[PDB]
Amino acid sequence: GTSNRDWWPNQLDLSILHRHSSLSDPMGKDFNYAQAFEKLDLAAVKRDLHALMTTSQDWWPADFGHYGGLFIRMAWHSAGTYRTADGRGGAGEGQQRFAPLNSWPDNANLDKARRLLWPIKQKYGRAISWADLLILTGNVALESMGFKTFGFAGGRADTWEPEDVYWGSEKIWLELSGGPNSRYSGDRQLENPLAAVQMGLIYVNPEGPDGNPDPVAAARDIRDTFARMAMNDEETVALIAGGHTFGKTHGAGPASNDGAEPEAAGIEAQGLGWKSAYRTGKGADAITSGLEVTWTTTPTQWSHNFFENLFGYEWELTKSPAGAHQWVAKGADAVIPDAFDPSKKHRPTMLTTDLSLRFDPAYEKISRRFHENPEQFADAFARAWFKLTHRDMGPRARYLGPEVPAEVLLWQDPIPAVDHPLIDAADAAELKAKVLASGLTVSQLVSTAWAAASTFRGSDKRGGANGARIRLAPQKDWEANQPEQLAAVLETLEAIRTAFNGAQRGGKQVSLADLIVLAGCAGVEQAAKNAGHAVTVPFAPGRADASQEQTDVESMAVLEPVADGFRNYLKGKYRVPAEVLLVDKAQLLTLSAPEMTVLLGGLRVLGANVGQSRHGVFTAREQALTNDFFVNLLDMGTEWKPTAADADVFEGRDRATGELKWTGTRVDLVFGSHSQLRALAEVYGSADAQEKFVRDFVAVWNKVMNLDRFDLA
Amino acid sequence: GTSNRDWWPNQLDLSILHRHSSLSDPMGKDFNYAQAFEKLDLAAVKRDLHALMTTSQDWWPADFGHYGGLFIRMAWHSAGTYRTADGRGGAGEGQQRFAPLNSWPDNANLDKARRLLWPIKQKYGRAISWADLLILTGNVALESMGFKTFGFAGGRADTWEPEDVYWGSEKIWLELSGGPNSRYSGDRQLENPLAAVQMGLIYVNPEGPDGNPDPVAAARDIRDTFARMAMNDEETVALIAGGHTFGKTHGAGPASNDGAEPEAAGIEAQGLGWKSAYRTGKGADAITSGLEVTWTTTPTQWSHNFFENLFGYEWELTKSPAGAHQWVAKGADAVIPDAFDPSKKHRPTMLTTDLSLRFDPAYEKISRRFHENPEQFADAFARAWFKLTHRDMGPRARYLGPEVPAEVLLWQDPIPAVDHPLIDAADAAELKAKVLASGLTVSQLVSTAWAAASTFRGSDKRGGANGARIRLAPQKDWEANQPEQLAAVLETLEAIRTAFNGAQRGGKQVSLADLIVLAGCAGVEQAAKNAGHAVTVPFAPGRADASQEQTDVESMAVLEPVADGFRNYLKGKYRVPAEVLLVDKAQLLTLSAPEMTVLLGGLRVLGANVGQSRHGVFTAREQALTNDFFVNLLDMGTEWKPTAADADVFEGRDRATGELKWTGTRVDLVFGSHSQLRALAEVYGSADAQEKFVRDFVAVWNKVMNLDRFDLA
Ligand code: HEM
Ligand code: HEM
Ligand SMILES: [Cl-]
Ligand code: NA
Ligand code: NA
Repeated sequence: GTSNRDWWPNQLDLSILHRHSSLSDPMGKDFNYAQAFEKLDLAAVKRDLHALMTTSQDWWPADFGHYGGLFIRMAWHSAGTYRTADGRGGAGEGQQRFAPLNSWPDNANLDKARRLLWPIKQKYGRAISWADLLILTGNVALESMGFKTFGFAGGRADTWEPEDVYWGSEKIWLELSGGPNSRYSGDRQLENPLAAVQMGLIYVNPEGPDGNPDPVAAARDIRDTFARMAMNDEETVALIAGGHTFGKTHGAGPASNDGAEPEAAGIEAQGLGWKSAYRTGKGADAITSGLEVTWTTTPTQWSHNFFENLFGYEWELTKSPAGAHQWVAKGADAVIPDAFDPSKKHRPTMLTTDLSLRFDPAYEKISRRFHENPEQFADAFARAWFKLTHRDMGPRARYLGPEVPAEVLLWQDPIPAVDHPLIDAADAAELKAKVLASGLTVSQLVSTAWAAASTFRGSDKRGGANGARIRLAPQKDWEANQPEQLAAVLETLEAIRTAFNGAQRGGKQVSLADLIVLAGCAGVEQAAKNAGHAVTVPFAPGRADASQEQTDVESMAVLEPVADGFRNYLKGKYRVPAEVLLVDKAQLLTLSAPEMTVLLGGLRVLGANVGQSRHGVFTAREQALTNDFFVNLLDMGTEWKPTAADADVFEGRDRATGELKWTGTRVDLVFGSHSQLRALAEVYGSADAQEKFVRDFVAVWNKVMNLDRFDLA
Repeated sequence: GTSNRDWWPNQLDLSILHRHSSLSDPMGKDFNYAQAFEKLDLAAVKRDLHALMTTSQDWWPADFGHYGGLFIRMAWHSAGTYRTADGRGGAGEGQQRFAPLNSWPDNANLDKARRLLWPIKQKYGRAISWADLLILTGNVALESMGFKTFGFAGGRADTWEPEDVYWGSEKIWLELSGGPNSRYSGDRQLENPLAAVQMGLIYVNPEGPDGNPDPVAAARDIRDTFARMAMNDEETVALIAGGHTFGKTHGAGPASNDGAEPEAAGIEAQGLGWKSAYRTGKGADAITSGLEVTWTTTPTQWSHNFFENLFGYEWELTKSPAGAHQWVAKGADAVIPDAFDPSKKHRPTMLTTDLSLRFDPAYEKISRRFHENPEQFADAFARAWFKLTHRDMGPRARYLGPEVPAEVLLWQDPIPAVDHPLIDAADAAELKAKVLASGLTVSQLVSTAWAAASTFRGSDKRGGANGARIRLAPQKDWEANQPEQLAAVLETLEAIRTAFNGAQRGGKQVSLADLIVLAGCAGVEQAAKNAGHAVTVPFAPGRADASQEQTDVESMAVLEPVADGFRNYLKGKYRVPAEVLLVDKAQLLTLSAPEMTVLLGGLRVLGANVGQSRHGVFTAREQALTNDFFVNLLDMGTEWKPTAADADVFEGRDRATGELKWTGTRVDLVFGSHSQLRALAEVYGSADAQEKFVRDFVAVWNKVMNLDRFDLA
C-alpha cells in the first residue's frame, strides 16, 4: 500500500507530536498511576518475586536453578538504552516490551524473562507498571543473592506504543562500522545523539570493537558509550564488574540456530522470539549472544570473585562453541559450576570487555581498588545501579514508595525543600506590578522566562525553571540565553525580590525561580494589554533556588539548546533541516502540533528571538500579543524567495511592487509550507481567532512554565 | 533514520486507529462544527464567492475572466476520490488539502484554486469548513454561470491530518497497467477497493485506457470507475457532459515544464506546486494536464453546446502542444473563444473520454436523449451533481443550512420520520423482560444486534441499525448474518413488537429497529447476570423502520461484511491477512485499539461467532460476560501451533500434558502476538480488571449501537 512517507521520504513528520493520545490508552482518562502504586503492597510483590527467582519453568529452565542473573540483565537492558544527549531511552517508560527494543539482538531472550513476570504483573494489575516491575525485579534478584541495594523508587507509568527515537541509520542489524550509514566518522567519533557502537547493541560489542578482540581498544568504546549514558569511569567499572558477578552468557552452539526476533516471528509464538533448533533450544542448550562465559564460582551469590579471577589468572584468547571470541584462564583448575550438570565444572572465562577493566590503565586503578576493597566495590555498584535504573525518572518529587533513598545525589539536579509560606494571589499581583514598573520590557521578561523554562525535556524529565539554574554556571553563559542581557534582567529581578522579601513578616518569601516565571507571566499579561485585552496568566508558586554546589556543571551541558526554533536560534550549521529540529524540540517539550504552532507565532511577536532578529517577526506591533504572525505569514500578497547571501533565510516582498516586507528562516516559513502545519496556522490566522489565539497562547505558555512541577502532581 | 516500518514492513499498523486525536486537532475538545455552521450567514458567504468568480488574481489569472470552470473541477475532484467499496475518499473531510491528494497529478493547479479561497475562509473562520467551502464554491460557480443547482447541505467538519487510505501499490505516479504492482488483472479487472485506473488519477485517463485513444474502450473504464463511485450510466453521462459544458483544459507547452508537486516543492513555494518554466507559467501559458481542449462556444455560461458539438461534427485524432492525444472537429470553423486574446478563435475539440459518450452504444442513447431534451439533461446533471458532492455525507440528519433539498433520494438510504411517542424507561424494561422470557438466548440476541449495527462505516456514514434493514433484502440473506438463524430471531421479535404495539394507547409504538437493538441490550444484561454482575446497558430509542422500496439492494451490496473479525468470519480467502482486515473493520467502526480489543474479547465469550465456531471461545462459561478471553489467551501454560489441515487455524495445548485446550484463528491469536495489542490484552486479563472489562465492554457496545444516531447528535 504506497504511503505519503514513500512518495515524500524527506517531508517533516508530525505524528511524533501526537503519540500517546487518549485513544491508544487503555486506562480511563482519570487513571492516576501514582495513586495506584501508592496503595500497592510492595513487600508482597517482592516476596512473590523472591519466590520466582528459584521457581524454574520448563519452557525456559533457570540456570543454576536461579533466574537472578537473567533478571539483572533484563533490568540493565531496560535502563541501558538511555542517551544523555537527548534523554531518550532508559527504563522509565517500559519500552523494552515494544518494537524495536523488544527485538534488538542485544535483547535476545529477554522476551522469556518478561514472560516469566506475567503471573506477577497479572496478580497486581494496574498497581504496578511493567516499567516499575522490570526494575524492581532486578533489585529483588540482587537482594535474593546477597546484595544490598541502595533503594528503589516506583512511579514509572506504563506507555502504550513505541516511542519515536533515532537509533541510527543502518538498515542491517549489528552492521560493522564504516558502511554507507556508518554512525562513526573521523577518529572513531560516534554521531550524536547515539550511545552504542552498532545498531541493536546496548553499548559495546562484547568481542571487541567491530569484533576485534583487543581489550585495550574495547575500553575506548566502553568509556565513550558509558559517558554518553551519563556514567564516569568509577561507575562504569562498578556496573560492569557488579553485573558480571552474576549468571552466565549463552552460546551452546552456532548463533544461526536462532529463529526470527519477536517482531518477525509467527503468530503462534505469542510474542516470543529467537526460537532455537539447537538441541532442546533452552536451558543447557540455550543460545543468546553466542558467547559461553561464566564469570564466577558462585553465579547465584554476590561475591568478590569477578576481580579475584580477573586479576588472579592470565588470560588467553579462545572461541565459544559458536565461534565468538572470548577468553579463558588455561592455568586454572575447573572451579566454575555448570548451570545444569552437577558433575561438570569449567575453567574461568571472561569477555574481551571484562579484560578491558584490567588492561585499560585508568580502569585498572579502579579495578584494583575494588579488588583490594570489595566493600568499596559493593557501595559503588549499589549507587551506580540506582543511578542507572533511575536516571530518567526526573525530579525526586516523582519517586514513590517505601524504599526511596533519603540521600540526595548530585546527578538528580536537586531542588531544596521549601520550608516557608508561599506567595498568594494578591502577592503575585503586587510582584507583577513591580516587575512591570521596573522598566523591564515585554521582550526581556518573556525571553528570560522562556530561557529558564524551556530547558525541560520529557524524555528524562530533566531541566525546567525550578531551581533558578539560569542564574548559575553553565546556563547563565549559554549563547542562546544572551548572557549580558540575561545578567541585567536577573539583577533587576533580584532587587525586586530582596525588597519584597525584606518587607515580609511571618516567614513569607518568594524564590528567584518563582519570580523569573511570574515576571514572564507579567510580560505576557502586558503584551495582551498592549493589544487591547485584559488577561490573567495563571501562576503556581513553590519553586526553589538550587546552589552552584548543587549543580553539576558537566551534566548540565547536554541541556544547552543549540537549536531552539522558538527563539529562531541555531548555534551552528547542522545536517538536519531547522524545521526538523523544531519538531524535535517540540516533542521534548511535550507539545502537540497545535501547541507548537500557537506558541511559536506568539513568541515571534513578543520579541523572544535571540539577538533581537527580525526573522519571523511579522508584525508592526511588536510586544503586543496578537495573531499577526499567522495573518501576515498566510498573506498571498507577499512572495518569498531564498536570499543570495543565505539559502536558509528568505525575503518576503510585495508581489505587485517588489518592496521588501519581511525576512524569515526555514522555521518561520515551514508554517506556510507544510500542509498540516499551514492548516493549523490558518485557524489562528482567521478573522474570528483573536480570542482563541490569546487563550491558547496563555495555556501553552503556562504548560511550559509548569513542565517540571511534579511537586504539584 | 531507520524505523519499525523499515525493520518489520509487514507488521500490522495500529496508528490508523488513533488518527484524529484531540492532540492533532487545533479546535478545543467541545468545538461543535454543526453549531458554528448553523450560525454562519451562508447568503453572505455566497455573495463573496459570486464576487470572487471574476476577481482575477495576477499570480493565476482567470480563464475568460471567470474562475467558474476551475472551481467546478476543484469541487468535482474533491468529491471524485470516493469509492463505494469502503466509503473512503469523497469530499466530506476536505482531504484535498492534505497529502497525498493535494499533490496527485490529477489535482495539478487545484492548489491555486484553493489558495484563491483563502481570503473567504479567513473571513468566516471556523463557521465554514474547508470541506464545505470547496463544495459550496462549486455550487456558486454553477449558479454564477447560469445553472440552477438542486441544493446544498453544510456539515462536513474539517479534519487535521491525512486519512489512511489504500490508493494502490504502485511506486510510480500514473504508472500504466501491468507493472509489478498492477491494479489490473485478467480481463481488465480493477482490484477492489480501488476506483481509478492509474495511481494519482480521479477516475480514468483522458487520453484513453493506458494512453490509447480508443473512445469505445475508454467508455468501459468510465463505466467501471463511475460505478465504483456509485454512479450509473445516466448519472455518468450527465456529470461528464455537464462539467465539460464549462471551462477548458491546460496544455500550452510540454508537461515537463512543471516543477515539483506541492509536497515536494521548496519551502518558498508556500504550499503551492507545479511551478511552470513555460513562458509566463500561468494564464494563456498554463499547463495542467497537457491537453488543450475548450469544449463550448461560451465556456463561462451554461448552454446546450456540448452535445451540439459532440454530435454535430466528425472528429479527427490530433495532438495537443505537449503531445497528448485529443480530438478536433473535421472541417469546422473557428468558433470557440480564446481564454485571453479576443482576436483569437479555435475549432471545437474533445477528449477521447468525451467521445466515449457518443461511441459507446449505451452512452450514445442517453447522450442523444439529452441532446434532444436539454431540460432532461439539466435536471439529471443537477441531481447527479448533488449526489456526487453529498454521497459521503451520511444520513439526512447531518445536513445543515437553508439550502438542503426537501426531496428524499433513494441513494441517501432514507429513514422515515418518527411521528409517534417513543417508548420510555418503563417500556424498555418491560420489552427487555419479554425478550428474555421468549427463550431467545444471549448468543442469539447479541449476534442479531451486532449484525444490525456493525454495518456502519464512518468513511461515508452509511449503514448501522437505524432502518431495520437487517430484515430486508439483501442484509437478511448475507452469509455473515446467518440467514436461517436471523429469520427465527426476527420472527420472535416481531411477535413481541406486534403484541406491545397492540396494547398501547396514544400513538405509542416501538420500531423493529429499536427493538433489535434493545434486545441486544437485554442479552448483554443477561450475560452480565450470568457472570454475577448487575449491569444496566444504556439504550436510546428513536430508530425507525425503512421499507424495501427505500433500500437500494445493489448499493447495499458494498456494505456486506466479507470479513468480520468480531464474528470470527471470513467469507473467502484474501490476499491481506485476517488481522489486517480486523483493524480495517475497526477503523470503519470508528474504534480505537483498546475499544477493538475489549469488544472482540467480549463478543467471543457471548457467542457472537458465525456458525457457533469455538475458535477464540476461551471460556468454560459461554454466554457469561467475563474477561476469560484475555485471561486464557495470555496463559503461558498453553502452547499454540498451526494446524496441518489449515495454517490459519491454531491449536492451543497444555504445555505439560499435550491435551487440547482451545482452538483459535489469526484474529484470535493476534492479541497474544502483536506487541501493542498484547499490552492491551494484559490490562483486561489482569486480576483487578473484571469490572473494568465489563464497564468498558458495555461502553463500546453502546457506542456501536449508536454509530448512525445522527438524530441524537
Ligand atoms: C561493556 C558493557 C557490557 C557488556 C559488553 C556486556 C555483555 C554481556 C553479554 C554478551 C552477555 C551474554 C548474553 C547471553 O548470551 O545470555 C551478558 C550477560 C549479563 N550481563 Fe553484561 N555486559 C555489559 C555490562 C553489564 C552491566 C552494566 C550489567 C549490570 C549491572 C550486566 C549484567 C549482566 C548479567 C547479570 C548477565 C548474565 C545473564 C544471565 O545470567 O542470563 N552487564 N553481558
Ligand atoms: C471521464 C471523466 C472525466 C475526465 C477523464 C475528465 C478529464 C478532465 C481533464 C483532463 C481536464 C483538464 C484539466 C486541465 O488541464 O486543466 C478536465 C477539466 C474539467 N473538467 Fe473534467 N473530466 C472528467 C469528468 C468531469 C466531471 C464529472 C466534471 C464535473 C461534473 C468535470 C468538470 C470539469 C471542468 C469544469 C473542467 C474545467 C477546468 C477549468 O476550466 O479550469 N469533468 N477534465
Ligand atoms: Cl524513549
Ligand atoms: Na528517556
Ligand atoms: Na469517505
